[PDB]
Amino acid sequence: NATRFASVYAWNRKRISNCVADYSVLYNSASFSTFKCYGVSPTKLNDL
Amino acid sequence: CFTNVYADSFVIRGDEVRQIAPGQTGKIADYNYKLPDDFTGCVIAWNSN
Amino acid sequence: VLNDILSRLDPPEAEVQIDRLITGRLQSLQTYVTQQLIRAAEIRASANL
Repeated sequence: NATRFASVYAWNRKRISNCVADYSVLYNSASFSTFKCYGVSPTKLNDL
Repeated sequence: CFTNVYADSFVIRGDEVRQIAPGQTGKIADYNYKLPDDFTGCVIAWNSN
Repeated sequence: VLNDILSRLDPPEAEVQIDRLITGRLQSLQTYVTQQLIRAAEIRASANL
């Protein structure tokens, strides 16, 4: 929910650390049209 | 020749059509209609606007 | 590590991953068994001598 997004050639990188990630908020949201996880299943992220 | 055919009919929204498939997640699959992982049979869907 | 694959993937693709692992480990077991059989034939010949 950043107001402005960076251009693809200048993609922004944000580091996430020392926090609890409630991935449900993401995979239970209806605001996303594409949600594709490679090498992991999003449900199990809550346990990882 | 089949044992016994079953037709399950309902209505959803387009974005959730993907959820009608084995091994899918989301509102419809979790809370409304869930196919088995080894599901055998056909799924047919068409717009009804 | 089988536990990691089970903890990281749902059955739809965990089955493929475990299939690869099972094939590899079964091939290793068969190779070991054949080696043991041939060496046991050797040792049986030496024991008869």
